[PDB]
Amino acid sequence: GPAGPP
Amino acid sequence: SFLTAEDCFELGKVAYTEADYYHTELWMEQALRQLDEGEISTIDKVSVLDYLSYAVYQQGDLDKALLLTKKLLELDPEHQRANGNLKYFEYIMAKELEHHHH
Ligand SMILES: [Mg+2]
Repeated sequence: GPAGPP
Repeated sequence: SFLTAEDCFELGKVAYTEADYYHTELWMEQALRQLDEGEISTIDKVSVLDYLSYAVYQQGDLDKALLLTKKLLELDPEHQRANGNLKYFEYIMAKELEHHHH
């Protein structure tokens, strides 16, 4: 699954 | 009193941290629009697109999220998460086309 900034 | 591109980006990060992904998009795109009009500023587009692509994904706009990830990867080909995001989107897209071939 996609990962955004923390 | 008014908002610089830096301000817009900071407001976009406030929106993002509250999972306001539409407002994230509005502020981040406004940051980019101020840059494109020749506003002098020190923010980096790579970071802007990182938030923006994730926010657009949250809205279910997969095509536009992919677009933005590719724009990020043109500016920073190293970028670890964008590279992972790209692989994800390409996987999904490869799956769609696999389905239509069956
Ligand atoms: Mg909170």
